[PDB]
Amino acid sequence: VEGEVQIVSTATQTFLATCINGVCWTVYHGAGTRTIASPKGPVIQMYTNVDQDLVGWPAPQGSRSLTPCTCGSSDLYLVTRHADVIPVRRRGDSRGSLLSPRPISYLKGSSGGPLLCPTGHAVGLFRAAVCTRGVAKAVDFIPVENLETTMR
Amino acid sequence: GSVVIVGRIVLSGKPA
Ligand SMILES: [Zn+2]
Repeated sequence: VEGEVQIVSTATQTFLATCINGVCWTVYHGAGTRTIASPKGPVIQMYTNVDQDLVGWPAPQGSRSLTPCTCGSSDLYLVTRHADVIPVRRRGDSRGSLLSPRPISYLKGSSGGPLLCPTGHAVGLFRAAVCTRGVAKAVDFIPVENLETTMR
Repeated sequence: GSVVIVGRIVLSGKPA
């Protein structure tokens, strides 16, 4: 069995990565310019984009890639590091509102995870939690078009 | 340092 989403970690931070189009993407604010561990040694990022908070390495072993969305649906579904799914309604190119706000912790450690459309296709990578008094009501993300362009 | 994979998630819920 292969996973499209991998739970990654650094010496100080744990978050997620998502394989899309053969690349293992994640958020620069978590990975930095780090190499990804491999049973043959460190593997370097294929892409590093500080501006977009995006970095990607070749997809690791035990993974399978996700297909980008092509239906332009605005009904998104965020998957957390605990496998929970959170319905998010898109509000724009890179922002969505949780249908049911949740404690910030509920979303902690999940940046880098996928924002899926009704078909399970990648809409974007969860970038950051937009919260008020500790309650995450919205989500910030990196649309797949960015990943796609970055791969060029 | 380096980023290490400590786990994985299968979207379809596929069991081994
Ligand atoms: Zn779609």
